[PDB]
Amino acid sequence: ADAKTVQDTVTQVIEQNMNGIDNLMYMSSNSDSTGTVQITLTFESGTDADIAQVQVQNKLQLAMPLLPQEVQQQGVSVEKSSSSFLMVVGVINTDGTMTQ
Amino acid sequence: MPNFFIDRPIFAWVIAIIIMLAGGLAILKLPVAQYPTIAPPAVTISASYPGADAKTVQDTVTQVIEQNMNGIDNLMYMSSNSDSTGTVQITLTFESGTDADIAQVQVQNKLQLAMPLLPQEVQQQGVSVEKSSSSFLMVVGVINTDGTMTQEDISDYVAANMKDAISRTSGVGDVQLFGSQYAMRIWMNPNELNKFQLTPVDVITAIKAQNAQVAAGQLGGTPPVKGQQLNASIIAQTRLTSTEEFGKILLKVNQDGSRVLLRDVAKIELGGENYDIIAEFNGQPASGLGIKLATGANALDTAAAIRAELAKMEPFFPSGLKIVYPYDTTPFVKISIHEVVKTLVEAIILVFLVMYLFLQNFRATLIPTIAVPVVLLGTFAVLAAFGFSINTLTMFGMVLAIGLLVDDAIVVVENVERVMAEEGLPPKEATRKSMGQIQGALVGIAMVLSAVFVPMAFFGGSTGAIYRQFSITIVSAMALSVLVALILTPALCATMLKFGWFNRMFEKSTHHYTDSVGGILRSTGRYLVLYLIIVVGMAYLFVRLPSSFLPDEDQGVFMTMVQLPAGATQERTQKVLNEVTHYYLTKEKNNVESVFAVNGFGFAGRGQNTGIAFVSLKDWADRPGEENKVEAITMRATRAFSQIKDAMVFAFNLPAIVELGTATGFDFELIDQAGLGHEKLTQARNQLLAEAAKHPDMLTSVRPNGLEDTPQFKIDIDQEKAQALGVSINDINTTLGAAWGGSYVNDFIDRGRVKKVYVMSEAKYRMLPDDIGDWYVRAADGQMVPFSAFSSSRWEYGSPRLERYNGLPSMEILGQAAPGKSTGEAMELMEQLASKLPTGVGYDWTGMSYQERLSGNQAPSLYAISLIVVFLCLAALYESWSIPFSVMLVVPLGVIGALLAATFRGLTNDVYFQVGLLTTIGLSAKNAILIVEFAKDLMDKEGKGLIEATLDAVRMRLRPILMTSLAFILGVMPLVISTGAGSGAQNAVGTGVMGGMVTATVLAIFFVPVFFVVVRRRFSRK
Amino acid sequence: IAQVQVQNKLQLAMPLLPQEVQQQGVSVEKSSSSFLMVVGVINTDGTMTQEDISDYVAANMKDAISRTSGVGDVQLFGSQYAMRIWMNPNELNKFQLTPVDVITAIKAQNAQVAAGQLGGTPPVKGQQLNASIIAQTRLTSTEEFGKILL
Amino acid sequence: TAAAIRAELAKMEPFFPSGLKIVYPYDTTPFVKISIHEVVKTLVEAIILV
Amino acid sequence: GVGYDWTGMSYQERLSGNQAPSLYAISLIVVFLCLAALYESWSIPFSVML
Repeated sequence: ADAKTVQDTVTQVIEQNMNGIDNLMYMSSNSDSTGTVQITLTFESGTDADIAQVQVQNKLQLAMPLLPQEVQQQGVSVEKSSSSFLMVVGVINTDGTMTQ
Repeated sequence: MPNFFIDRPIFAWVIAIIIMLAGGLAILKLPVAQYPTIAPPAVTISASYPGADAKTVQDTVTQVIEQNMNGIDNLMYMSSNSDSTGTVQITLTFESGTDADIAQVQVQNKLQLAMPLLPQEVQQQGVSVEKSSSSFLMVVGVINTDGTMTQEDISDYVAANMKDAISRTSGVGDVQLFGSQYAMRIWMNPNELNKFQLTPVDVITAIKAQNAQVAAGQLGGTPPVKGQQLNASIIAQTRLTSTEEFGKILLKVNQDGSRVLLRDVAKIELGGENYDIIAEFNGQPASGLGIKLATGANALDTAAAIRAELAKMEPFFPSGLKIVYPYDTTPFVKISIHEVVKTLVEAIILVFLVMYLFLQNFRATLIPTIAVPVVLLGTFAVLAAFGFSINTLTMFGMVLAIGLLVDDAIVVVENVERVMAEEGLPPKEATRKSMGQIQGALVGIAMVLSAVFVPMAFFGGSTGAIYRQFSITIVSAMALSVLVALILTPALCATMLKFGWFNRMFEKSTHHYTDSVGGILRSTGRYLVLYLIIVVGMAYLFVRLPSSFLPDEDQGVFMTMVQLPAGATQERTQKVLNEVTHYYLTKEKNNVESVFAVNGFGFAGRGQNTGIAFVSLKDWADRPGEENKVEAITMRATRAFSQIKDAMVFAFNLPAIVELGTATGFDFELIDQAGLGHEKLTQARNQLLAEAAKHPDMLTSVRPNGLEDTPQFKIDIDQEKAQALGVSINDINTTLGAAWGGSYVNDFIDRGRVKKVYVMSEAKYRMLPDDIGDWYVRAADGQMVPFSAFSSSRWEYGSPRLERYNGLPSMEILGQAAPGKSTGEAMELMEQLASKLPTGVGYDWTGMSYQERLSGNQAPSLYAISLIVVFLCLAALYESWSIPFSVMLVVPLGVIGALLAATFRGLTNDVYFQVGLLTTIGLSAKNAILIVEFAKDLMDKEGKGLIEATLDAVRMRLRPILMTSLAFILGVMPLVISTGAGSGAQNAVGTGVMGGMVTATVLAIFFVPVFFVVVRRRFSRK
Repeated sequence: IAQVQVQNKLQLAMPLLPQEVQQQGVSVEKSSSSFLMVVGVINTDGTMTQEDISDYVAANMKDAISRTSGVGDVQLFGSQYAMRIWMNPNELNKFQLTPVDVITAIKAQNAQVAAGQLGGTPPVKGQQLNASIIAQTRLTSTEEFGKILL
Repeated sequence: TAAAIRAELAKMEPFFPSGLKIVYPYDTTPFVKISIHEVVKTLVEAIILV
Repeated sequence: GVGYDWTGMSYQERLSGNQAPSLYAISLIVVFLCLAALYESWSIPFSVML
């Protein structure tokens, strides 16, 4: 999917449907130019994340049927999210027995 | 405690300020809704199978999804509909405290594993689970005023430019849409079609290819070639966005170069997604949008906030469309709450005026005007601290207890003006003696009053969540008042304490009464009977009185329910809605504000032959006559209407608890427990139904709440025949279906938005059975074949709305008590009548009926425990295994008079009365305490007379009563008793308290010292 | 929640399962491993079989026990009935048919089509008379499955 | 939970065919009842002795 | 038409600000009220709050 022809095609539909979720502070999304979408919901400090994830997941299941059959084929993942990696365990090869 | 606090004075002020400052801080949190949450959590799964029919929708979908509703926690029961509009709706009801968010997840999750087994056409339509809750904040309307726009046009604008607008505001926890939004309509024409040798399948096949959305790649991106330099996205085919891009779809290319387009085979307009609800407002096309509340947000603010947002978009409403408001639960919630607060600040003015007229001292009448507005302000914080909200229930909740928190300010500042008076000390010194006679006696009424209120918080499901509302507010208001009456009220009496038209009249009148008691009392056994006559009067009074839930109050709106007979159509339903629309705007131009009429939805299922019209009225101030209220307009209307053709049209007022259980009747499910058919069960239902009238002793209206079988047209594809022609089952079916039921091909992008594309035969090629004529499907040899070639159709009966309770198919029937008999005894007869029914048929009870069944009647069972804890509590206040019984004999005094508003007014034994009942039992036990205490005290302390003390107490206790007990009545009598504006519930509290408080005081002044002297004497006598 | 999470990750995999593995219905559960209890069903009359008594149970008593709050899992001790088409390969060869033909057959003659509706919606001019059209219907008898046309 | 299981079962007995009856082979629940009541008796009677 | 807002670190810092006025007042009112009780005198808190 192109890029507008995905934001309005999927990202609208999700956002349209994230009305009335206890302790919503703010959401922010971005459609792509490869076909990717990332809606993010942020909740009141305090507020219970596992419930937050739940209502989110609940409100989504309503957009979901309206999503392109090819998106539904992918996933639409819904999990509690951070933003910054806590670590980056890397891995190299000492004696070129292994390419990148 | 109080003694070592009337010394420490400004400390008591601090406490008082916190309570005020926190109680007031909470007034400023606190959600405000008409009612709090009181129905069990329900989760409705519901879906569409375009152009289905009850059976097909059922055995293809409903059974399937229900076969899958397993391993879900706290499910109370599971009911489901499958009607001939291609619509299935399943409602899982859950236990009282089930978190609605986990319930909905679990369902949804279990549903999402059923999905692969649902027919393809449904998977796409999309099954959807949400949490059902029929409590709407308001239903805005969007009407076009000039005649530019249609339903669908207006629908589209609303769902396009203004929906999310609201959906993103304060509070609004849900937005629904009273219309479609557009859909690329594509209305085939079997004639401009059998010509080019095309079927709808070919039409379907094209739209799919020429309106898809293909992926290509970029250039490089993924592993590129040694040092590329350009990288950018390829944009292959991507969706049509015009009616003309659609029309232009290439359908056929036949030798000679013939350009057969979609335009050439069908109209290609733009229209509604769905076409069987015709919602118009005051005659004009309409397409509103209904908003539900939130989860802790003011019905007031997130309403006053909706009207703001609606103002911002109001410039940009092009042409002549205006927003209209045919439903708001706000003008109600507001005046209902602007009162109460008034009732409260008035009952204030009272305890000041029954404080002059008895005490003269202005500094006196000024202490409870600091005590009550504190306990009030303060119990608010306790409310907000327990999740509780400001609402119709929790409101009268306090009002109904204003008499108890008054009678804690008067009572305290009494003794310091009785004691401080007669051979008395200065203020500080006298307050110390006042709280020693009342000190222990109050921290006993507290326990005694904890019971008789707590045991109310423990009731059933639905009601009993309401009861809790009442229970907690009161036990909070109550305990928090005693807490001022030991901390602040005394410390306020000292440092503040030191009548022209009464003065001497009471001086002798105390004495006239003081004698009346002692008079005839030499017999004593005089009024031990007459008590027994008043105890049994009450018992006869009780059993007699009608039971009920909530005063069916005139709200803003009400509605007429129109239902045409069997095969009646939309249009034919409209004309019946037009008379209604008219009659209201005409024979009622003075009360009716608007008639919002929906042609399509109805009570007990949809169809072109059912309607509903919502009439919202002019503001109550404009509706002055009591014949301009609603239990009046309906009655006139109901009958006024009973003169139409095939058309049942009646009007009714919606109950006060909109999202709750109707009537005081039953909800009976008739269940099918062997392979016994629909047909086989329909009989059984009739059997029982018949057997139900042959008992007019246990009411009428024992009606099935369903739909009766109707005729249907059955097209039977002969297989053998299809084989010999080049004609393939799928090609046959699809054509039929697509033409007549219409199919959802795929999606397209109109003006930046995804919207559906439907493909369905033009209206005029799909009206009559003789219209199949025109539909041809091409054989795989090459030639257009006629349906008569390979079908053969016949009429037959069938359900258009199939039902099921808890898995097995069902038929729900409901009916009312019996003008005479009790809700419970009705059920029993009905069950008994079930017993006689054919083998393989059962019965279950649901909703309110189930809601009673499992919650039983706990009143007696529960108030055993209250009573037993009142004796147990009281026997400690007094140091006695016996004396308490002199107080409990006051329970009945209140009950009569309270009940005796079976006479003076015609009312019911309802919730707003029963708590009113408890408040009365409240002060009656609290007078019985201080009197039995005062008696005992200066008879154990000053060793006074077995009977002499009884007089030098009922004397010393008289005035307080007369003061507060007056203040109460002359403040419970304003618009509370005789009203008109959100009245009902108001009248309801009043009458139980009003009279019954009469008989509570104007009858305990004699009886309690009777009670006290009759006891003692019998315990240690011989 | 533990269950909630498992299923969220599940559903990303679902579109990737075999169609047949979906068709059976994957299942997610949260229950003790050991049996809380076993309910047995007999026929004293000796009148019903192993194959009948199992089916009674499944079609008739299972679904509710399953839905009973706190019943994490239910095991059926036998199987529910099913239309059973015990193909014969000699025959199929005689008349020159693969099990494919037989399936293709059963899919077309054992269906539940939504036809449409006579009363329309978007109706015309002025129409009285409205009722639904009823097309094919799932067979309900070993007998009808038999009369299928190969 | 068993409480409910046998109660649901109750609700579907009056409709069984011919002579089809419930039998209750392996069931762990009862022991647990009998078990705690045994430890209640020898908690009551143990008060009697004291 | 064109408007603005804050997020992440910002929106939290913004809302850390605006709250402080309140935090001191409501903080002091408790301290001042705590004295008018600790010394059962309305007078000496005005003298400490100075």
